[PDB]
Amino acid sequence: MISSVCVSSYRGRKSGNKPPSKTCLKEEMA
Repeated sequence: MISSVCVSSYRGRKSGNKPPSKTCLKEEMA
């Protein structure tokens, strides 16, 4: 996950996750 601190846990489809094909929808602070 980050800095070798966490692995990943579960896939990326928990009914609400960042999609790889759709990563351009202002996910930052507005």
